[PDB]
Amino acid sequence: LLYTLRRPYFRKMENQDALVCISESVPEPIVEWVLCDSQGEESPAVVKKEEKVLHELFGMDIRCCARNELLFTIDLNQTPQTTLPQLFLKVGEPLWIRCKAVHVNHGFGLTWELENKALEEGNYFEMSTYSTNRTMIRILFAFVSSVARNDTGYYTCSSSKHPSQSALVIIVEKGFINATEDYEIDQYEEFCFSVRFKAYPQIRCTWTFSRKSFPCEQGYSISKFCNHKHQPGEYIFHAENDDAQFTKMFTLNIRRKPQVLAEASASQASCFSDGYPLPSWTWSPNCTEEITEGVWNRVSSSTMSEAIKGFLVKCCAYNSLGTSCETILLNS
Amino acid sequence: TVYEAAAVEVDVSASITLQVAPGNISCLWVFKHSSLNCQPHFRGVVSMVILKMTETQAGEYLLFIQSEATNYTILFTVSINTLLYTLRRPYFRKMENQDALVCISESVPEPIVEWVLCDSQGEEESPAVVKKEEKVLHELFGMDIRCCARNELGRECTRLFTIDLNQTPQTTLPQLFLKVGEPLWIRCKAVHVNHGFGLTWELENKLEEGNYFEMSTYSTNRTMIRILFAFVSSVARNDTGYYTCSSSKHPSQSALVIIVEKGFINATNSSEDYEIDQYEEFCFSVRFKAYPQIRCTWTFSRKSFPCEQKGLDNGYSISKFCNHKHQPGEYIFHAENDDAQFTKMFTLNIRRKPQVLAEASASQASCFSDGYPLPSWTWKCSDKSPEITEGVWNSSTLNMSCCAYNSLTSCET
Amino acid sequence: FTVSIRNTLLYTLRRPYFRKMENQDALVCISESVPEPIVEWVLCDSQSCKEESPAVVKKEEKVLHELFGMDIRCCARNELGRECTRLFTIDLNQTPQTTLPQLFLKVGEPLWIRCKAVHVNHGFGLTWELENKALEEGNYFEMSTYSTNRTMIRILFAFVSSVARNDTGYYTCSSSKHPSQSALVIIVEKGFINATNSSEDYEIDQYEEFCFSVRFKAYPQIRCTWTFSRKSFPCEQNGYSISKFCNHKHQPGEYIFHAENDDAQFTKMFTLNIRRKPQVLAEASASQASCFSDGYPLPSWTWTEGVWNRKASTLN
Amino acid sequence: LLYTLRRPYFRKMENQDALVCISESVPEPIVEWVLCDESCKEESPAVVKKEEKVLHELFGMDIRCCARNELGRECTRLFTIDLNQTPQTTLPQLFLKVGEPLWIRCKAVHVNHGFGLTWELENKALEEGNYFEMSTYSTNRTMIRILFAFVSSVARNDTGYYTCSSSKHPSQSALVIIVEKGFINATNSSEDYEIDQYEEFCFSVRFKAYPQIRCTWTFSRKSFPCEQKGDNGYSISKFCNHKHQPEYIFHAENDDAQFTKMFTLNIRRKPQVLAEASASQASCFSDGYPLPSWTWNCTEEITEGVWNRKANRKVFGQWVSSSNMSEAIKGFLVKCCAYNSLGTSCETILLNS
Amino acid sequence: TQDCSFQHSPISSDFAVKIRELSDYLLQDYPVTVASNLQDEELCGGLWRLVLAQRWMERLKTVAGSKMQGLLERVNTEIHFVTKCAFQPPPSCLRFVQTNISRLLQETSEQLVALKPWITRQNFSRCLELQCQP
Amino acid sequence: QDCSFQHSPISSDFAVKIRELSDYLLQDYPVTVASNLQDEELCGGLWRLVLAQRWMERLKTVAGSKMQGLLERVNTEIHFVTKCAFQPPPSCLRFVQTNISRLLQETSEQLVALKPWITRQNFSRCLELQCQP
Amino acid sequence: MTQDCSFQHSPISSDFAVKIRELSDYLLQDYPVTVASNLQDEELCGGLWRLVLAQRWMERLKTVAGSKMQGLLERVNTEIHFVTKCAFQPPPSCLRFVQTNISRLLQETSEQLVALKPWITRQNFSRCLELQCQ
Amino acid sequence: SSGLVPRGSHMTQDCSFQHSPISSDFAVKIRELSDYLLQDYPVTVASNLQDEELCGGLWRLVLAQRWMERLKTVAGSKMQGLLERVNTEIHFVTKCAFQPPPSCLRFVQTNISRLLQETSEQLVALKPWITRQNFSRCLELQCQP
Ligand SMILES: *[C@@H]1O[C@H](CO)[C@@H](O[C@@H]2O[C@H](CO)[C@@H](O)[C@H](O)[C@H]2NC(C)=O)[C@H](O)[C@H]1NC(C)=O
Ligand SMILES: *[C@@H]1O[C@H](CO)[C@@H](O)[C@H](O)[C@H]1NC(C)=O
Ligand SMILES: *[C@@H]1O[C@H](CO)[C@@H](O)[C@H](O)[C@H]1NC(C)=O
Ligand SMILES: *[C@@H]1O[C@H](CO)[C@@H](O)[C@H](O)[C@H]1NC(C)=O
Ligand SMILES: *[C@@H]1O[C@H](CO)[C@@H](O)[C@H](O)[C@H]1NC(C)=O
Repeated sequence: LLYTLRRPYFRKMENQDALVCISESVPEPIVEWVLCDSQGEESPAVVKKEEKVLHELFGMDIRCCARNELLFTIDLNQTPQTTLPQLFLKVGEPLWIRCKAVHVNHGFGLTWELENKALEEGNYFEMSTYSTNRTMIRILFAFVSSVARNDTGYYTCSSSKHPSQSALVIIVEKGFINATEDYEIDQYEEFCFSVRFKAYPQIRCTWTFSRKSFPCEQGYSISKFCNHKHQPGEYIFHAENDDAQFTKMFTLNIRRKPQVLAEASASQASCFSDGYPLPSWTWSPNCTEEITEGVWNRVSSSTMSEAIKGFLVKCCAYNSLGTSCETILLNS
Repeated sequence: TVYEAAAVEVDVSASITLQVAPGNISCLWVFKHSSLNCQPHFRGVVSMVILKMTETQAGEYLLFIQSEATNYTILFTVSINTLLYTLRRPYFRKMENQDALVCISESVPEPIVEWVLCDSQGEEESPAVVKKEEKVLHELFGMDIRCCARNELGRECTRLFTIDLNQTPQTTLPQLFLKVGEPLWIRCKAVHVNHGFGLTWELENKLEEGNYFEMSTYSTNRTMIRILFAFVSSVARNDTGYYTCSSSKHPSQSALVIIVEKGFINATNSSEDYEIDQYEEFCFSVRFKAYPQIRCTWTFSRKSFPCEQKGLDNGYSISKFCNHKHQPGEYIFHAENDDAQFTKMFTLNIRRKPQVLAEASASQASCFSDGYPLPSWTWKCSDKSPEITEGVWNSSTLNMSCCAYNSLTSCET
Repeated sequence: FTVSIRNTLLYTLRRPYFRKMENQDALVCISESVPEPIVEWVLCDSQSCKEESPAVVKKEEKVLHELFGMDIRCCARNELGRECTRLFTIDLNQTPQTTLPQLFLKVGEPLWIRCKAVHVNHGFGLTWELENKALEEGNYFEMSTYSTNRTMIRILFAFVSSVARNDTGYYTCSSSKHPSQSALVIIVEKGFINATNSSEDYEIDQYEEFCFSVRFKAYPQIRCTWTFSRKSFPCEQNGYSISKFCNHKHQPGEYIFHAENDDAQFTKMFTLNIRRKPQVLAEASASQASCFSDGYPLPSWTWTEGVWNRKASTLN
Repeated sequence: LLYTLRRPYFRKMENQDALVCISESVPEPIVEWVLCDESCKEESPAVVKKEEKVLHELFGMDIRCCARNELGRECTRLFTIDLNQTPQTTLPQLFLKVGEPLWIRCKAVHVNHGFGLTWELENKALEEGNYFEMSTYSTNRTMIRILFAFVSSVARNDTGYYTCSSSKHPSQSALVIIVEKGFINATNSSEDYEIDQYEEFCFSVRFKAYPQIRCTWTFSRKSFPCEQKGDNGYSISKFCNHKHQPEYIFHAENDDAQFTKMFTLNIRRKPQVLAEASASQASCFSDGYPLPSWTWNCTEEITEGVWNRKANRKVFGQWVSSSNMSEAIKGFLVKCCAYNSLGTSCETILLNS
Repeated sequence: TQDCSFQHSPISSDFAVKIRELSDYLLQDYPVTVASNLQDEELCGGLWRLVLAQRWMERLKTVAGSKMQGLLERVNTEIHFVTKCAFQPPPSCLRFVQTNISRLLQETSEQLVALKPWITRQNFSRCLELQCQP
Repeated sequence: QDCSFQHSPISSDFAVKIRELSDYLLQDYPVTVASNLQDEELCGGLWRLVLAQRWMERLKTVAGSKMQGLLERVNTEIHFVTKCAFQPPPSCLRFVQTNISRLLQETSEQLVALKPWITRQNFSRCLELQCQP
Repeated sequence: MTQDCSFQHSPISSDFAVKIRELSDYLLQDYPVTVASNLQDEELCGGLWRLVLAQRWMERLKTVAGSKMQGLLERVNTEIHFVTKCAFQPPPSCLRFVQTNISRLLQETSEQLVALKPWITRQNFSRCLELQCQ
Repeated sequence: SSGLVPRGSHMTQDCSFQHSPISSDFAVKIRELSDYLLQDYPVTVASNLQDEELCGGLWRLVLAQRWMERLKTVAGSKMQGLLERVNTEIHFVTKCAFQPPPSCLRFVQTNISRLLQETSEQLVALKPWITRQNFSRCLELQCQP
C-alpha cells in the first residue's frame, strides 16, 4: 500500500454525508480506507476497510491508501500536537481539513474561519453523532475543490464550548525539498548518519555508498542510516519527489590509532610506515630516550633520515591516542 | 468500593521508582503503617520513589485518589523470601460444583494463568486464536485447548490431550507420557448430526466411576458435540495402559498412556563426526523422545544459538540446525528437562581445498603447510628441468631434513 | 286446487302506505290493489332518473330495514300501472329551504315524517314538536347509524296511524347541534284540485315563442291530458305544480286541459292565438249591395263605392 | 392538419398473457375495452366497459375494443368461436385487407379441466408463433379455455378455412378471406317500385362489404342517413320514411370502394275525373291515374267519334301526369269515364257554346 | 373526579349487522383473549369487556388485509365510544384466557344489547378503574 | 393408479384468486408446513401442494359464509392434486407452525414453478410422500 | 398400539441454561406468550407436554423476530427441539391457555429441562403423545 | 411559578435549539434496536393530537421518548443498552419543560416497529427545522376536539 503513481484525493459524495477516495493510477489500484483508534499506527489492531467510499468519518486517524503493487484533522477536544501546524499542497489539489470536537451535551457549535473572515457556503459541511454516556462528537469539515494562491492562508476552528485551534495552509509551486558534511569515529563507537528535511510530496530516498545502494526509513521528517559497518568513505543520500531533487555527501573516517610495524631501511637511508589519520614522528649511554636529530625531513601511511653513524635507533608515531614505536639497526 | 492490586519483587537493595484527563484529581500515598504526601504531573502520572529497598520499605503501598469518584484506591504488594523461585507446568482439576475445568499452575513468583482455545489448523502463532485469562474455563468444547502459566522465570504450558473421533483417522497410535503423581486428562470429542450417539472409555477394554464424565452441546444447524473425558487425580503404574474411546456412531480411536517414574531424555546419537562437501545442503539433526518438553541449546566455540525444537510425526521430536556457515569444528547440542540432562558432540571437517607451500627456510630444510583434511605429500626433485626422496619432520607442515595428494595442488622447490 | 286467475272485473291500484314492523326498527310497505302488485323500495341520492342504477338503488322486498339515505320512496306495480308514495324527509344538514314544506293527506291516511341529521360525533339529540307541544309515546321512534369517518346519522321519525283534523298543524324538528327545520301538515276531506285559471283567452304574433301554462295545488298527484281538435297529448306535470304545453305549432283553436285525481276533476278551456295577415279575395259579381270581397285577414281589422252588404272572415 | 380515425387493431403484450388495443388517430383517441357478458351488445346496463390500455381478463362473451376521438367512434370486435355455445352463422366468413392482423379466439367451457383445444388450417397443424392458450376456473369447479390464433400481418398465403376442435367438444370452423383493397358487393340493378296510396313499403339493400361502409339515402336534394344493420352473413340496409312521395338513390362507400343504387317509386291511385272542361266546338276531361283508359237515352251508349289521346311524350320524366278530346257534331249531355286496375270514375259535360 | 356518561346514545341500531358482516369473512377459530378474572359489577361489567374488546379491534387491524381492515374498523366504530372515557390501564392482577374470535364477537354483541337501554341513564364514573374478581 | 396430467390443470389467473383470499385473511393465522420433506426435484412442490390443499379443506370448516367462497375458489386452483391417489402421510412427517400468508405465498410459488412441467412429467413416484433421511 | 417415544442418548445439552440467559438478555420480559392452564397432573408427561408447547412458541416467535433476534430464538429452539422427534398428537379441544410473560415461559422451560435431565433416558414416554386435560 | 425571570411581566416561555441535537447516524441506532426487537410488541401512539404543523412531530417524539424510558425498565441487560442508545437520539425533547399530557389525550395500541419507524421519520422531517423554529407554544400538548 505504498504511495506509488498518483496519490489519493478526496471528494464528498453528492448523495449523502460521506467521503469518497479518488486515487489515480495506470492499472487502477486497490483503494482502502484505514481508520485508527488512536493517534499512533499501521499495527494490526486498528481498522482497515477497502470500500473506496467511507461513511463512518468519526475517529482518530483516517487515511486512504492506494496499492495494487504499481485526512488533515484538528481535534479541539485534544491537546495540540505541534505549535501551529502547517499544511502544504500544490495548486490544483483539493484541500481537506476535518475539525473534530467532543462535548458532554449537544449544546455547542463549531465554526471555520480564514484571517478574521467567514467561509464560503460550498466550502463547508457538518456531521454529528453520540458517544459513551450521552456525549456528542461533531465534525465540521472545510474543503477546496482545486486550490490556488487565493486559498493560501491561516485557517481556524472555534467551538461554542472549546478553545479555538488553528493551522496555516501553504499552497505554491509543484514540489520542494528543504534540508540543511565530514565525520570521523573511533572503532568502538555506535553512530547513525542523520538528515532532517521538510519536503512535499513524500520523497523517495536512497542511501548509496561506493556502488551499494540501500533504501531508508524516512514538523520535519528525519531519515537515518546506521548500517555503516565501520566501513570508511563517501555515504551519499539522494532524496527526490515529483518536482524536486536532493543529494548530500557524507565523508567518514576511522580512529587515529597508529600501526608502526612497517619498519624498513635501505643501506645509508631509513624510514618507518605509519598507518594513522594523524601521524607525528620522533627519531648508547642513554636508555632509549636520547633523540636522534636526523638529516632528512619526514586511509594512508606516512614516512625519514640518511646515515652518518651506525647504531640501533627507535622511531615513533604520535597521535591523539598516544604513541607506538619500532627499532631499526643502521648497518646495510 | 473499588480497589486494585499488583505484585512486586525486590531485586537487590537498589533505588527504584514506582509510577502510575489532566486535571485537579486529589492524591494520597498510604505506605506500610505510615502516611505519605503527593506530587502529581501531566495526560496524568503520579509516583513514589524508594532509595535503597530496606526491610522497612517492603510491604503494603496503597494510593488513594479522588476526582471523578469519592474513593479511587490502588494497592501494591512489595515482596523483599530470597531465592526459592520455581515454575511448575499447569495442571487441571474439575470444579466440584459444575462441569467446568480449573487451571492449577504452581510457581514462585505466582504466575498469570491464561486459557487459550484456538482452531487446530483451519485456514499457536495467535493470528486470530482466542486467549482468555480466567483460571476457570467453562466452554471446554472445540478447538485446541491449552493453558499457559507466565511468571518472572518464563512461560510453561500444558495442552489438554484430545481425541477427536470426528477428525481423520491418524495412522499413528498416539503416546501420552506423564510422571507418577501427575493428573491424567484425556478428552474425547465427537461430532454427530442428530444428538443420537453415545461415547465410551475403556483401559482394561472389556473405568472407575470418579474417573469419567460427559458433557454435550449443539452446533451450527442442529449438530451435536459430545465430550467424554477421562481423568486421574494422581497417576501411578496401575493407571499406565492402552485407552480407547468408541462412539455409537463413530470409529473407535485410541491412545496409550506411559507412566514415567522420573523425567527422561532418550536420544540415539548417530554418526557423531561429519565432513562438509563445499556445496552439500546439510542440516545437523537430533531425534529425541523426552517427557518434559526440553530446553535446547546449540553451542559452538563460544557462540550459543537456540533451536527450533519441532515435533516429528512418529512420537519423538526432531531438532535441527542449518546455520553451519561451512565453519568447521565442534557443534555441541545440550538439551535438558526438569529431571534430566543431555549433550551430543558433532565434529565437522569441511576444508575440501588444497593450500600451496609458502615458507622458505635455511634452518634444516624448507617447510610445507597444507590446508586440506588429511593430505599426502611427496618430496619433488623433478622440478622444471629433470625422483622420490626422504623428508624427516618433528594445516599439515613438513620439514624436508613437495606436492600434495588429495581428491580435488602445486609448489616450487 | 281452485285458486284460478279467472275472476271478477273490478280491479284497483291504491297508492302505497307505511307501517312499522312489530317491535323491530324496520318499515313495511302496504300497497293495496285488486291484482296484488310488485312492492319495490327505492333509495336514491339528491333526487331523479328512475331508470338509472349507478348511484340510485332498487330493492324489491316489501320490508325495508336500511331506512337511512337520501330519497326513499315505495312503488307499487300491478297491471293498471305504478303508483308511488315518497317518504317525507327533513334533513337538518341540508341548507335552509326558503319554502316551508307543506304535506297534504286525506283523513284516515298514515302520516310519516322522517327527520335525518348527520353530525361529526354521536353527541347530539333530535326532538319533534307538535307546534311547540309534546308528542305522543306511540307517535315517535329513534334510529342511529355510523357513516364515512366517525360520523353519526340519527333518524327521529314521527308517525300517525290514521290522521284526522286533530292532527293537522305545524311540525318542527330541532337538534342539539343543528338548526330547527319545520313542515306543515294539511289534512284534506277528499281529493282536491285548486287552480286559478286566469288565462282563458290569449293573443300572439305569427312568430312568437309561447307556452300555455296552468299552476295548481292538488292532492293526490293528478293525471293530466292536453287535448285539441281530437289530438290529445299528455303533460309534463314554490308550493304548487305548474303544467306546461308548448307544441302549439301556431295552430289556432280550443286547447283544453283536463286533469283529475281519485276524488276530484278539472277542465280548463284555452281559446285561439290569432296573427296578422292581409289576405285579399274576390267574390260573386252577380250581387245586390256590393259584389262582396272575401278572404279572412287578421283579428286586427276583420272584414270607391258606398252601400255594401252585411259581413260577419268574409265581407259581403 | 391531416386528421384521421383508423379502427383499432390487436397485439399480444410481449411480457404476459394479455391483449393490447392499438387504435391509430389524429387527434389521439379514447381506447376503451368493452366486454358485453351476447354477440349483439344492444344496450349498456349488462355491458361492462373498462377504458384502460391492455386488457388482461380476455375471458367473456362479447369482447370489442371501441371508442374514438372528435371524428367519432370506430370499433373492432374480437372474432370468437364458442365451442360450448350453439352454432351461430353455420360457416362464418372473416374478411381483412393484406397486412392487417388476424385474430380468432376459440373459447370452450367444460366441467372438469380434462380437455384440450387445437387450431387447424384445413387438416394441417398451426405455427408455434401463431397461437397461445389461457385457462381459468368457473362456477362449481368448471374450466374455461381460450386458444387464440393470430397473424402479425396477413397475406394471400394466410387465406383459408380455420377450424377449432376440443378434446371434449364438437369442432366448429370459420373461413378467412384476404382482400386486396376494400370492397362492396351488392346486387346492383335498376329497381323500380310502386306503392298503392297508404300501404307500408320499405326499400331494402343487402350487401356484403368490408370495411364498414358509410351509407346515405338521398332523394331530390334531401339526404337522410341509414340504419346499416347486419344469420345470412351480409348486412341489410333499410329505408321506410318514403312519405308516399314519388328517384331514391342509395350511395354507400368505404375507404377503398364506392356504390350507388337508383330506386324509382310510384303511387298507383284511383283516377280522379273531376277535371271536366269544354271550349266551344271541342270538349275533353283530365284524368289523374297511373293507368288511364277512356270511354265516351242519356249515358247508356258509347260514342266512337273524335279522339286526341296522350301518347308517351314524357321519357325519363314519367312520374305524375294527367290524360283527351271527346270535337262537337251534335249538342247534348255526354258522360266520360276513366278506367284503371282499381275500377272506374266518370263526369258528365254538356256540348253547348 | 373524572366522569363518564353519555347524554346521547352512542350505540347504533344496526350494530348487529356490522358484526355479522365481519364474522362472514373471519375464521371463527382465530385466537383472541377475554378477561378471566373481571370483578363483574352490575354497572361496569359489560363496559369493561367492551373496552377490552375495543383494544382487540385495534390489534387486529394491524395484521389484517386491505379489505379485512375495513370490516374491523367498521365494527371498531360501533364500540369506539368507550374511548371517550379516561379508562385506566388494566391492573397487574388481570389475567386473560384464549378464546375464539367468534366468541369475542358474540359476547361484544350481547354486551351492546344489554347496555343499549342504560347507556344514557347511568353515570359510569366508577368504571374507569378496572377491578379484579375476589 | 398412475399420475400424470395430459392437459394443464393450473389456471392462468390463479395468482388473482390467492391475492383476493389474502385480502380478507388475517395474515398471522396459524397453519402448518412440512419441515422434513425429502429433497425431491420432481415431487417436492407437488407434495407441498397436496398438504396446502389439505389445509384449504380444514379452513373451509371454520370459515364464515363469505370466507368459505374465497377458500373454495383457491381450493379449486390446487384441487387437481386429489385426482391422484396420494398415500396418507408417513409417521416420520413433521409439521412446523407458520402464518397463513406464508402458506399462500409458497402455494403461489409452487404453482408457478410447476406450471411448465405439470403436463410433461410422470408423477407416479410422488404418491408416496417421503421424509429426509 | 400408540407407542413410539424414548431417548437412548440424552438430548438435553449441558449448556442450555446459557442459551436461555443469552435470549433473556435481549427480550422484553413483559412480551405476552401463553402457558396451558388445564394440563392433567401426570408426573411423567407433565414437563414434556409443557416443553412441547414452549417449543411451539419458539417457532411462532421466530416469524415475528428481527434478523438478530431470530438467531437467539433458534438457538433456544435447538435446546428443546428434540420434543419433535416424537409424534405428539395435536392439542385437545379442552386445553385452555393463559397469557403469561415471555420471561415466565423461558424460566419454566429452563426448570422443566433441569428436572427432566436425570430421567430423559430412563423413561418410556409413549403415553405422553396424547396431551391430557384435568 | 417556581422563580420566574425578573424583567418581563408577560411570562418567559422558552424552547429552542441553537445547535442541532439530532445526530446524523440516528437511523443506524434505530435499525440496530429493531434487529433485536419483536416487531409486534405492543406500545402506544397518540390518536387525537391536534393538527399543528410546528408542534406535531415534536409532540410525538416526546411521547416516543416517554416510551423509551418505560421499555428500559422491562428490558434485559443487553436490550437496555439498545433502548438507551435510541433514547439518547431523542432525549433532547426533555431539555424543554413539556407539560404533562392533557386529560383529552387518547392513545391507540400499535406495534413497536411502527413506533420506531415513525420516530425515525419524525427526526428526519424535524432535522432541517430544529434550529430555525421557536417551539415555545409546543410545551402544552393539544387535542383535536
Ligand atoms: C375523517 O377522515 C378524512 C380523511 O382522512 C378527513 O376528512 C376531511 O377533514 C378535513 C379537515 O377537518 C375537512 O376539511 C374535509 O372536508 C374532510 N373531508 C371529508 C370527506 O370528511 C379527516 O382526517 C377526518 N375527520 C373529519 C372531520 O372528517
Ligand atoms: C457513564 O457510564 C459509565 C458506564 O456505565 C458509568 O460508570 C459512569 O458512571 C457514567 N457516568 C455518569 C456521570 O454517570
Ligand atoms: C491400583 O494401583 C495401586 C498402586 O499402584 C495398587 O495398590 C492397586 O492394587 C492397583 N489396582 C488395580 C486394580 O490395578
Ligand atoms: C529410555 O531409555 C531408557 C534407558 O535405556 C529405557 O529404560 C526406557 O525404557 C526408554 N524409554 C522410552 C519410552 O524410550
Ligand atoms: C282528537 O280529538 C278528540 C275529540 O274528542 C280528543 O278526545 C282527542 O284527544 C284528540 N287527539 C287525539 C290524538 O286523538
